Amino acid sequence: NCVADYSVLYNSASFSTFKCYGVSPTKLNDLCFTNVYADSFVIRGDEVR
Amino acid sequence: YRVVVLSFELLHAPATVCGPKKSTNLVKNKCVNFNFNGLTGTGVLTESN
Amino acid sequence: VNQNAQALNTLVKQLSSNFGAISSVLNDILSRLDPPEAEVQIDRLITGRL
Repeated sequence: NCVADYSVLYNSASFSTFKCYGVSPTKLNDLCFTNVYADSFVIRGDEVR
Repeated sequence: YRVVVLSFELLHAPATVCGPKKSTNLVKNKCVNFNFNGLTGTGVLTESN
Repeated sequence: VNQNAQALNTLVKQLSSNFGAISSVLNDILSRLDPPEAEVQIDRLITGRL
């Protein structure tokens, strides 16, 4: 129940890795979804693979 | 390294989260290409029963 | 009569199968992905339909 603008997330250089797996980020601004889940944690870099 | 994962699920129910897109007015009885909450298509719209 | 109708029936049904892609509707693949992979999926779909 909000209006998400993913462009700002894409257009910021703070992120070392920004990788989508079922969509193309340039398209994310034109799709409608039911709800989204944000899962957060912190790990060692060598394991991001 | 801080990691966050977004895991939306897409187009199976009333959508809730989307769109910095402005809705235009509604027309009828012409072959038009339409978009309803990401449901994209082409055809002529009519009043239903 | 019967046979003909039945055969034609199943043809239309084969329009609602995956054949291994993400979806059976071209519009979703086109509006959801970017072309270098839309090609890879449309390939599977057209193979099955042929």
